[PDB]
Amino acid sequence: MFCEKAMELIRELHRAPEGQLPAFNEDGLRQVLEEMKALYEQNQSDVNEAKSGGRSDLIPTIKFRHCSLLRNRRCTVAYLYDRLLRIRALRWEYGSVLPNALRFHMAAEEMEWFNNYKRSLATYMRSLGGDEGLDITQDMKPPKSLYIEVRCLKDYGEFEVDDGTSVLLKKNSQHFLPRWKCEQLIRQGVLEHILS
Amino acid sequence: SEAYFRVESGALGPEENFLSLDDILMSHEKLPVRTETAMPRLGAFFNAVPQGSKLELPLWLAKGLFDNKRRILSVELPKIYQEGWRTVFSADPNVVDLHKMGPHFYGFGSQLLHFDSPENADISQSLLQTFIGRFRRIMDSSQNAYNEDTSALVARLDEMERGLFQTGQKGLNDFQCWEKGQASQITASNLVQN
Amino acid sequence: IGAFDIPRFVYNSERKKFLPLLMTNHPAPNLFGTPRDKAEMFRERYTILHQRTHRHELFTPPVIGSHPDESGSKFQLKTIETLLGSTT
Amino acid sequence: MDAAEVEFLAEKELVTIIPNFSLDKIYLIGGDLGPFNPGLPVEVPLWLAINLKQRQKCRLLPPEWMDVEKLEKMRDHERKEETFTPMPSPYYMELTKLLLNHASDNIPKADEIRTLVKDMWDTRIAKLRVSADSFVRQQEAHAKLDNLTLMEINTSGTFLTQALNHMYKLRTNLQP
Amino acid sequence: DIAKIKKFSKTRSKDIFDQLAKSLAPSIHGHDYVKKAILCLLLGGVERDLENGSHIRGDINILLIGDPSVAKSQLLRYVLCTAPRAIPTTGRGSSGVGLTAAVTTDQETGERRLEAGAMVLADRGVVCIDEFDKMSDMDRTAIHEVMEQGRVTIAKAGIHARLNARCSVLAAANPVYGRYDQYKTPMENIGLQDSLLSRFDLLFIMLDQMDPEQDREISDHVLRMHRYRAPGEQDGDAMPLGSAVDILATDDPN
Ligand SMILES: Nc1ncnc2c1ncn2[C@@H]1O[C@H](COP(=O)(O)OP(=O)(O)NP(=O)(O)O)[C@@H](O)[C@H]1O
Ligand SMILES: [Mg+2]
Repeated sequence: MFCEKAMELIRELHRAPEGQLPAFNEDGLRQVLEEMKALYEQNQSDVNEAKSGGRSDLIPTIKFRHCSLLRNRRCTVAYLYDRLLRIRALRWEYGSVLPNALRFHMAAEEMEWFNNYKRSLATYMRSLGGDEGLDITQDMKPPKSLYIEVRCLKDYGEFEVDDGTSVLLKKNSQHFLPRWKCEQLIRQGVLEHILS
Repeated sequence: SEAYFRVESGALGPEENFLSLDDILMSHEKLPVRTETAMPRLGAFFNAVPQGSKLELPLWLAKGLFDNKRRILSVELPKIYQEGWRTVFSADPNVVDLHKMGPHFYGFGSQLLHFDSPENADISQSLLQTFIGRFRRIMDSSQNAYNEDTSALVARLDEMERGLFQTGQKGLNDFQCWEKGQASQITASNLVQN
Repeated sequence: IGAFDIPRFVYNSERKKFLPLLMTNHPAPNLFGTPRDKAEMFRERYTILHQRTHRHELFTPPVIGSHPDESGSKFQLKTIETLLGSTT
Repeated sequence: MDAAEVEFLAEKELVTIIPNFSLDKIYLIGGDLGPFNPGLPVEVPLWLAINLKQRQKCRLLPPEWMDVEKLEKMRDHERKEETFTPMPSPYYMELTKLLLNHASDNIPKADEIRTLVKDMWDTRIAKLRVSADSFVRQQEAHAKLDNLTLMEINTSGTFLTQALNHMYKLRTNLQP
Repeated sequence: DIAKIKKFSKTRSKDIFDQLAKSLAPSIHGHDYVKKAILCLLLGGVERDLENGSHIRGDINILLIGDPSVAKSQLLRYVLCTAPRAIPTTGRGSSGVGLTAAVTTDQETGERRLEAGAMVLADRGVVCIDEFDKMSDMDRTAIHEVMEQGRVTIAKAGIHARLNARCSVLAAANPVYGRYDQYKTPMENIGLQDSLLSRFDLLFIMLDQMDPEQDREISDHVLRMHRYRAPGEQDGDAMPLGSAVDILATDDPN
């Protein structure tokens, strides 16, 4: 039966409801496109036969293959769109430079879309204020204390806090720093907020 | 705020959502039909498929081929939506297994209504009353199963009901984390696993 | 570009594509090869030729192809493990 | 909306503190506060009060409604009535948590206050459960929930609203 | 627990017996003649009573002697699953008393009385005896009377009586030495005595021939069966343990 290969893409995405991005199914997309090509060629031959030859009984089969083509298009578009939704979520969940192990899951065109989305979002944030914009990626949770105590999880390098001052993010060192400075690193897992 | 959310299901509405994975999976499930006209070359899949032949084919294909005067094919309801099983639902909705009989019981049943069956009214009332019967137990189990194994509660629920169950669980866990003071901490996102 | 400078890619059969040596879990080449490497030589030669051949006119029927379409015959490759038994 | 956001709105409520520091009137965007005189009461928002308590810069006083007899009367009235009774604050649960967790030393009979507020919370959540069940059973299209607080709604409202959306579509699927 | 479909079937089909026999046990490949014989066992002969009081049974008795893993047990289990009043039995799990009838005391009263055994319960039905070679001869003494005369005679409790046991027997056995030996006669590969073997209408020898052609098609069928999954079940589901899933006194889908 037709359109069974289209379901594999959909099931792959559906069985990861957590929002993680699987590897792009290049060959599955290729196979469904080839199925659409075969369907279209058969329908071209049959519609030519039905019109030029006047053969009327082929019309149900014409409608059959056309419906199958529509189904395959729907599945392809839905798969690509849900992958775009997950990729869009990654910018807010993690940051701008995605980890390499995750970048290898993305298609080249997906990376192009993500770069365009990052550029457009940066433009929008830049256009909000009088100057220097508003980073609406920050303040994701309501503010409690102005300063927080944070613990280094990774051996990061140095991290500037004022114009002339920086903290060395060596593992297990603890720093008492502004929340608005530490939020992105905590989000990315470099730092751990250590009061609860 | 900016978390990932899939496209929501539109299967209970007049038409299903184009980009919804749930609706796509729901419409893949097979529907019994009878061919009202012969279909050349189609015997390769099921030579022509003869006129009057009984088939079970996907709901998407049946909706594509169907028309209100039944030229290509005519549709039979699945047995779970016929009068026999409607009576079982009417007996007690809380004991039936809509995961076996679905897992998209309500969505599939709602989409059957577009085939102009004479018992559309009975189907609609059955779906509505099944939901009304199962609401209280979905609410209680979702909002009062805390920090335990919910698989026994979730086993017999259809996908719509399971979505509602997870919503109730989210509310419960959110309030409990707030009450215990765990909502204050700033945390690495779920992508920190890699 | 010297021969020892050439980068290595491995053909993943279940993704049907070439992946870098940095991405696969394959060990790095060394001069004193292991027993596995000697097998992998000829297995990889076969692999390249196999994937190349299956994408020529010896490709799928296709499974959608029907009889009036695909009225003409097409080759179908077999492996040695398949020809023993009822295939005699 | 998160419970933390409900707490953020609860944090805007005004409470009385007794500073141990001297500070002139401060002209915040959301309205001016002070002057802060040592040893005298001054009324400030709850976020500021909690921050000053954490920094040891003031003594927090209980609100007028945090009294055991008043809370017992309100609890008994809630248990007797069928509808939600008017609450002493629109964010009473959040107020109770914040004030008693950060200032139990200042607030006497804090155990009794916490238990009574817990009693009122349990009664009102039970009433809300009854309301949801009645809505779905009788197939209502509208309900009146006058004295519910935001935290009480937010505990159950997402689930309830999703269920009612599904119910509406199920009872209107034959419309065309 | 109408006739038009059956009438159309018998008139439309050519050799409906063959179609029924090959459709009988789909999950077992081959064994076409054994499937035909089991279909004959299911349909039964006709019971004849003559003017002189002499009697001929209608029941058909089949014995399967064979190598390990030739689906004897699965054929017996199919007949157990599909025939009406098919009673399971195994050689070591049963006794003569349990095969025929036991004295038990009515807990209501306290009086001793008979309680029917497997072959008595199988009257006008089938008894499927797996591991038939593992059974004791003292237990098979009862089977002699049941197969020969369609009855079992008892003298126990207050009662000396002739119980009806008009059942077909579908027996499965291994040859002695486990695997059938080509370099020994069939009557010494079959460990049972000819007096007992006379009772069975049909006696099939089932050998695990290692022909690669039959191995290929059999393994293809077996792997297809192991790849099957039910329609109401997800791809990763483990098999559920049973429950009271019947929730109407009559069947709902039909
Ligand atoms: N021809 C066959 N086709 C399909 N499955 C088979 C076949 N032969 C054996 N099997 C499988 O092999 C397994 C064992 O079959 P079984 O019913 O025990 O045969 P058996 O001869 O009665 N075993 P045993 O009691 O030792 O003699 C089952 O899972 C059968 O389905
Ligand atoms: Mg056996």
